[PDB]
Amino acid sequence: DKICLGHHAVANGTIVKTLTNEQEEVTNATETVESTGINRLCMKGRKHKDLGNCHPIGMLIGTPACDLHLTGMWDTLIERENAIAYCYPGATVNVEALRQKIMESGGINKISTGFTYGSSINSAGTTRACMRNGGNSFYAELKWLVSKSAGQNFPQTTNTYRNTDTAEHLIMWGIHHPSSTQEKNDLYGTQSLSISVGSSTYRNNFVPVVGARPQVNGLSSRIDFHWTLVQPGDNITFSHNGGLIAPSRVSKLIGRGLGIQSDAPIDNNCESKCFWRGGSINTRLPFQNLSPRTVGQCPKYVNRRSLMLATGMRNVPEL
Amino acid sequence: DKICLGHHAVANGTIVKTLTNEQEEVTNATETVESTGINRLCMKGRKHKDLGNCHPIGMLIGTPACDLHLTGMWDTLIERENAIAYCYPGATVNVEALRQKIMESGGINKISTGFTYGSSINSAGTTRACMRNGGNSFYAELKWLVSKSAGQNFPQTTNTYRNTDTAEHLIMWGIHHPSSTQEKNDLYGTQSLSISVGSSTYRNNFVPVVGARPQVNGLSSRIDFHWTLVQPGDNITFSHNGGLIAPSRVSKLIGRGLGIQSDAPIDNNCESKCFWRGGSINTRLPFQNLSPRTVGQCPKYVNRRSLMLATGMRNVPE
Amino acid sequence: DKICLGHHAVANGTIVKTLTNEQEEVTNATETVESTGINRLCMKGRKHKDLGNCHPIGMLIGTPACDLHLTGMWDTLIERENAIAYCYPGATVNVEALRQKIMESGGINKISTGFTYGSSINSAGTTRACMRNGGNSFYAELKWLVSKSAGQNFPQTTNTYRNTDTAEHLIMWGIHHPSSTQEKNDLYGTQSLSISVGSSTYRNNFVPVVGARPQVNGLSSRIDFHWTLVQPGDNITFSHNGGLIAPSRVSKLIGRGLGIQSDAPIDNNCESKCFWRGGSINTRLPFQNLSPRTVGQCPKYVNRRSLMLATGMRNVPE
Amino acid sequence: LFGAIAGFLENGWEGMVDGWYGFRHQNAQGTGQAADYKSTQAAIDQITGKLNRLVEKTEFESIESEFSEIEHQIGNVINWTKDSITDIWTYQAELLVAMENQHTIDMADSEMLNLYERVRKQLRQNAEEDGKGCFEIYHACDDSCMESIRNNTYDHSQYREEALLNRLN
Amino acid sequence: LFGAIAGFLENGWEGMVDGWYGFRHQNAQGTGQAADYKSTQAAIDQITGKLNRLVKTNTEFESIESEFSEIEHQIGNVINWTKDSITDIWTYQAELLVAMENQHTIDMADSEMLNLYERVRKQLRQNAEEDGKGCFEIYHACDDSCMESIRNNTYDHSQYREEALLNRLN
Amino acid sequence: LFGAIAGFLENGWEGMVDGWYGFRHQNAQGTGQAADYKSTQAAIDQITGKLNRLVEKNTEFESIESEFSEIEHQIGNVINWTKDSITDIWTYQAELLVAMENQHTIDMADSEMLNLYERVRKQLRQNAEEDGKGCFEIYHACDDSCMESIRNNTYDHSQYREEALLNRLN
Ligand SMILES: *[C@@H]1O[C@H](CO)[C@@H](O[C@@H]2O[C@H](CO)[C@@H](O[C@@H]3O[C@H](CO[C@H]4O[C@H](CO)[C@@H](O)[C@H](O)[C@@H]4O)[C@@H](O)[C@H](O)[C@@H]3O)[C@H](O)[C@H]2NC(C)=O)[C@H](O)[C@H]1NC(C)=O
Ligand SMILES: CC(=O)N[C@@H]1[C@@H](O)[C@H](O[C@@H]2O[C@H](CO[C@]3(C(=O)O)C[C@H](O)[C@@H](NC(C)=O)[C@H]([C@H](O)[C@H](O)CO)O3)[C@H](O)[C@H](O)[C@H]2O)[C@@H](CO)O[C@H]1O
Ligand SMILES: CC(=O)N[C@@H]1[C@@H](O)[C@H](O[C@@H]2O[C@H](CO[C@]3(C(=O)O)C[C@H](O)[C@@H](NC(C)=O)[C@H]([C@H](O)[C@H](O)CO)O3)[C@H](O)[C@H](O)[C@H]2O)[C@@H](CO)O[C@H]1O
Ligand SMILES: CC(=O)N[C@H]1[C@H]([C@H](O)[C@H](O)CO)O[C@@](OC[C@H]2O[C@@H](O)[C@H](O)[C@@H](O)[C@H]2O)(C(=O)O)C[C@@H]1O
Ligand SMILES: *[C@@H]1O[C@H](CO)[C@@H](O[C@@H]2O[C@H](CO)[C@@H](O)[C@H](O)[C@H]2NC(C)=O)[C@H](O)[C@H]1NC(C)=O
Ligand SMILES: *[C@@H]1O[C@H](CO)[C@@H](O)[C@H](O)[C@H]1NC(C)=O
Ligand SMILES: *[C@@H]1O[C@H](CO)[C@@H](O)[C@H](O)[C@H]1NC(C)=O
Ligand SMILES: *[C@@H]1O[C@H](CO)[C@@H](O)[C@H](O)[C@H]1NC(C)=O
Repeated sequence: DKICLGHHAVANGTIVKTLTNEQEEVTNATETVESTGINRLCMKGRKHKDLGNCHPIGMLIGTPACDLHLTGMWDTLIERENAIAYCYPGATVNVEALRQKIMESGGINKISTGFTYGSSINSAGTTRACMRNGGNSFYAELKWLVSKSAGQNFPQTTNTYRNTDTAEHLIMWGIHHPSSTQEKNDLYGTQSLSISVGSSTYRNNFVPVVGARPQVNGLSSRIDFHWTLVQPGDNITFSHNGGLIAPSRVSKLIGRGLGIQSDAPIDNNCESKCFWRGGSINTRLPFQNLSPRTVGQCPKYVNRRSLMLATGMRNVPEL
Repeated sequence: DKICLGHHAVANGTIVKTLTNEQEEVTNATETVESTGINRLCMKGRKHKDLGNCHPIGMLIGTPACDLHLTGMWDTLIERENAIAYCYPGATVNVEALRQKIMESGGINKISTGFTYGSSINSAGTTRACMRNGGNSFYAELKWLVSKSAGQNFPQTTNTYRNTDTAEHLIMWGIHHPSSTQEKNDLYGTQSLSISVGSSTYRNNFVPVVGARPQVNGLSSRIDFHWTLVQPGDNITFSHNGGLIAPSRVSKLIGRGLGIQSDAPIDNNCESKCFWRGGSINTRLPFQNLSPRTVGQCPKYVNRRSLMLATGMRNVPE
Repeated sequence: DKICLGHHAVANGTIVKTLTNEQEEVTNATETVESTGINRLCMKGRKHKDLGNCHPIGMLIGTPACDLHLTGMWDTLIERENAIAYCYPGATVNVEALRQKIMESGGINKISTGFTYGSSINSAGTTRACMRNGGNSFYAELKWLVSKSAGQNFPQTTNTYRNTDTAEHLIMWGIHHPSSTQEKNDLYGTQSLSISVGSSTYRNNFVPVVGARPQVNGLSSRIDFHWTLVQPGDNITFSHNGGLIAPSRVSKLIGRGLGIQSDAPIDNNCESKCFWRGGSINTRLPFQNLSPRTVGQCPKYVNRRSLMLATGMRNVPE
Repeated sequence: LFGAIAGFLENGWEGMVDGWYGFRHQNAQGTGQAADYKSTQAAIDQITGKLNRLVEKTEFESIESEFSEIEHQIGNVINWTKDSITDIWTYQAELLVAMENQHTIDMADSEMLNLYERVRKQLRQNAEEDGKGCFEIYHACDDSCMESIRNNTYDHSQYREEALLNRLN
Repeated sequence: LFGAIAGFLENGWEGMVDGWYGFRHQNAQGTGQAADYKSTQAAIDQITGKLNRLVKTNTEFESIESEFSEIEHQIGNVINWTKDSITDIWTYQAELLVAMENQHTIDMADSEMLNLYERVRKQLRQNAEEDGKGCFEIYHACDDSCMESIRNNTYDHSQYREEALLNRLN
Repeated sequence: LFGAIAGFLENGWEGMVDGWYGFRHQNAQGTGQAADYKSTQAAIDQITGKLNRLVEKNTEFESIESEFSEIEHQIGNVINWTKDSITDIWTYQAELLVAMENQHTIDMADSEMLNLYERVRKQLRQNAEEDGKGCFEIYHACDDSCMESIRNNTYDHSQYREEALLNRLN
């Protein structure tokens, strides 16, 4: 006459590691490291903007590729590989700081500078490198100022933008670096070129540099871009006599949003809070091994394929 | 006959978390996250310097607000909100690197450059924007050089400072950028202006630029500041034609000290090792949720209001 | 008539720490914190290059000290204290990025730029500050261009390097900042000097800064270096008027290597994966207190002399 | 470790499926198997408590551009920092799971022992342990008496005088 | 878990302000209650130990974030990401420290209860039997002085064994 | 925690050098000592398990501060803050690791002692009684071969039960 105590066991158990044993067999275990993820951008519940082949910088200066993205509001901004910033060859000083500001914003408004130019200035310069409707054009938010009468000295000019708003504005301008002395003389004259820019909080001077260089989009000239923030109630004055690519609108970055750099296609039917280059990560698990580079609210990246957490007792099957 | 074993309990238990249970009731517990700070900079036992409305940069160039702080010694340097660096409008290249150097220092000494200028130069330029003793003045460690005869070309001039010390000296200078041609001509003459600065470890050229721009403290012109380190034995030379704002003293940062940016008044009767914008943190707890921005020897910041550590058994009421 | 159970103990136990007790005496313990390193660079199994007194920057421009290190392949590169980068006064703009690029590489190749110069140019400028085999010489990978006919204007000149390879090339050039207007006129003529450099991805202009007065003041002759990367298929063009120190070769950084800074002797018998200023660390232990600055696959630095791990039960002597 | 599971209990029962812990018995009427609910739930509840801590869950933005070059020196600082953070989380993840698994196995062992000890004090002087987890009962115990042992309703004093006679003879 | 404190012992005694663990007895003379100093001090000393290891020698940190002036945007973003990553690590470590420490403290206190129980059980030897609820039914007349000798750890079982065994079998 | 080592066992045996746990006995022929192989191995296997986890390595790191040249002040300060934060984290983790590990190692060894004790106690069944200090008083002559049978886990209690029970009762 007897009664016995016992625990269960299972035919096929699973291995986990403990403090004393890397090969401990247990009745059940569950994953703690997410390994799968979704190869799409889960955008459900987000007011997103897919920039397509438009680069964030292009939004501020008005590259043709960004014509549908000159203003808007969003909580999520999506940047794609090989997006276009510059139709005319050139580069932006302090570019990664500017791209990160845009990629943090929740929108852009544009505000006219109201700049006007005297009769001896042709303000409608265009180029075959920036095309609209298959014809020569220019950056939408900027104006290529040249001497109306070719070869003549570009007049000494002043233009002031006034920020009457209650938030900071972002103003961008370019400097033209011609390909040859002859080109320089024809566009702006034989005088020495000097562009100075000043606000209450910013001061800088630029000199167009004539230089041989290789052709990009068929052109050896360059337009380099510069930018600064203009505080509420402050003014910024451009003093220039040739070589300024002048702003016709300034931008205002509005609120906050999440910036994502990914080539994954967008999925409007699933939602997510964590993104990487290859898509989204949707998991309750505290760790993931998908990528070290993520944005949003993410599981912590770990250097392991698998970490099993025991969810049962030691497995002791019958001999 | 019978003998019984048991443990104590209390009526009012305290909840703690465990590995297996969010809501576990125990007999006693204490906080591990500090939530309360002291609303004072506890400076007892520290040679501290409270800068008041003097900005660290202003100590090197001698802005009127920094007249009490041109030289000194300290192991703790306190910067206040809206400290003043510049009386004449302008800006400094690499200013946060420079501010951080000053704020880790343990003091400053000043050394004369010994610069002298001939009779064609007026080195006593002053301005309404820098008032000192009811009079128009200028940065105390700098000199505004202009032509002694107005409208005449400022002469080609060469000035050399030699560091004959055994430690590096920090030297600052300014470049004047006038607000009109008339102003530039009156001060420096009609010639092309050029300022070159060179040492064993630095070479640069500056050109004053005339440009319209808004008024700041009533003034549209600017002075931009530059600085470099002059190593022991080395020399730094200025060649200039007009537009240089020349050093009359150079600085030497001495030793090391802890830099604090804070709003809180000083309490020289209280001791502390940990500071933040609000004041000091004095605790034996390893964590705090006062502020993620602290300096000194501090408990670590954590994103939690409370973390209770059990100091008693499970509470099991009758 | 009795049977007793018991456990061993030892004469001399070891003290370890637990969650509830510092000074817990235990029968045995081992160290988890490595406190002793090897004062040598263990290079067994590593294709390495010890640069000796050649600085990594010197490899690219060809300072005499670096003549045996102009090309090579390695998986480990070892830099020493006080190594020589320059033979003439001057410095490299953006130098620490460039040094890290070199110290991350697995080797260097050199490719001729093919530059040639008209009859008006003497491209064989040399200097007694860069001696080689007892004669006046110059950076091996650069050419000092001056006017063939002293005092006459250096001709307007264009030179284009074309990268026709499938990998980025690193091109370095120098700018000569003369010691005086008199020296500047003799080398390059009375004209205004301007050096423009442009590729598809890079453009920049340089203007020599002419020094003054005695050679012993801060503003004397120097040659400063600049660099950029030239992508596959891209061309980079120099337009210059006098003052360019032109590249006669460009470099190509290849593969990946581990860069070490140390003055510890090399040991080829000895294998390792972790290094610091003082040598190697070879340990199975997961922590070390030798240095907070290590490279390679290393145990984590900790601020502790010793952390003993119990390998035995409580020691309870009679 | 508490000495029961993979200890003095030779092995687990694959045939038990309505609980983690349970009773087997043999008497005149035959043999029977019943799981124990209360010990089985004590174990399972502790496991689900750990699992809850596991899925408890800071917004990060990008600091490393995917599609454009990053300045080399700052790009090296970021790589060093990110790799150092990752070494820390990897270590923490390995430690969590190892320490948690250790505890889970020992807690399960503990609940077995506690059931065994509850029965032992219940049976009092009417039974003796065989050392393999069984209690040899020194009286006749029919199927309702067995259920009396599982529901913690067994009154020892009812069979005591008979049990003691059998233990002593 | 050791089966005593929220286990076979039904509940705690709020009336025992004298210490953490203790005795209640019942004999012909009357009821009474005493706290066991040794077991309570063993538990308290371990608590003290955990609190001493809590209240670390620290590194001196300097400011890398200006409170009163703007920081360049890229470096500020690097600093933000780093500090937030560090804080996530410490938040997690702090939560884990306390969750793990608490589990151990509760189980330690349970263990000290059981060790007292077990020490009294072996001391009583064959003169007593256990009910399920943490009491010992003593099978001889146990004096108030006899009771004190059981708490005092001086009780001599051989002195009462004959009497006790007779009662246990009869 | 398990009440045996530094608990009801008064002290360890320095004389026992062939194992961690063991047996001393007393019969008419004299005294003896033997080590218990299985329980000492159970304990050593768990220790070596932990040592294996300890020495388990790794990520390759490159230099981000120059030993031999200066680096820009602001980034130098960021690197310093970051490296000191990382070190405080590893120092804390290293201290927690061994504190926790040591606690567990000590209690695990206690547990293996207890389980050996419990194994023996169950074997002897009704033929022995506990003295409370780790010994079993056996109520029959137990010669060296019978002692061996207890240590070897082949002692048959029913072979001595009759004799044992009437000696316990008298
Ligand atoms: C930012 O740009 C703003 C636009 O230029 C600057 O505002 C200006 O500063 C000037 C000089 O202080 C002011 O000028 C004077 O105007 C008064 C008459 O003021 C009244 O009438 C005007 C015209 O209808 C009206 O707009 C005003 O609100 C007043 O009711 C004359 O007596 C003076 O001779 C002189 O011409 C401008 O008024 C002023 N604009 C405003 C709206 O304040 C501003 O200074 C720039 N900010 C910085 C930082 O420089
Ligand atoms: C000023 C002019 O017309 N000069 C003639 C050149 O156009 C011509 O060379 C060709 O120039 C082409 C680029 O032409 C544009 C352009 O699309 O980029 C035409 C624009 O109208 C003009 N816009 C402005 C505001 O000037 C623009 C601009 O001047 C330049 O971009 C500055 O570099 O140039 C293209 O590059 C061809 O490859 C090139 O041959 C030359 C030779 O025919 O003669 C000039 O008189
Ligand atoms: C051009 C020339 O020969 N002028 C004579 C000066 O050399 C001389 O001053 C002495 O200059 C010495 C440096 O001379 C070299 C050099 O660095 O070794 C000689 C090289 O041939 C020359 N190479 C080139 C490419 O020009 C070189 C170079 O011009 C300079 O380094 C640029 O500064 O200079 C040395 O510094 C002596 O200390 C110095 O006295 C003066 C006085 O004798 O007369 C000149 O005719
Ligand atoms: C060295 C010198 O020139 N000091 C002058 C000074 C400078 O010339 C000036 O700051 C360069 O801009 O100017 C001072 O006058 C400023 C004064 O000028 C008036 O014309 C104007 O109408 C006023 O609004 C005001 O800006 C000065 O104090 O700055 C005089 C000083 O002696
Ligand atoms: C670099 O320069 C070379 C010539 O200066 C350019 O190459 C020529 O390219 C055209 C069209 O691609 C070919 O028809 C020629 O045969 C090429 N020349 C030779 C001899 O190969 C090249 O395009 C330039 N690179 C850039 C980026 O501008
Ligand atoms: C609660 O714990 C704290 C610190 O452990 C101690 O000061 C206090 O006395 C405890 N309170 C009680 C109820 O014992
Ligand atoms: C600095 O100038 C002094 C005086 O002319 C001179 O002795 C010294 O050599 C110069 N320093 C350097 C490094 O040229
Ligand atoms: C970094 O985050 C803090 C917290 O909101 C914020 O004050 C600051 O502006 C952010 N800085 C940057 C780099 O934009």
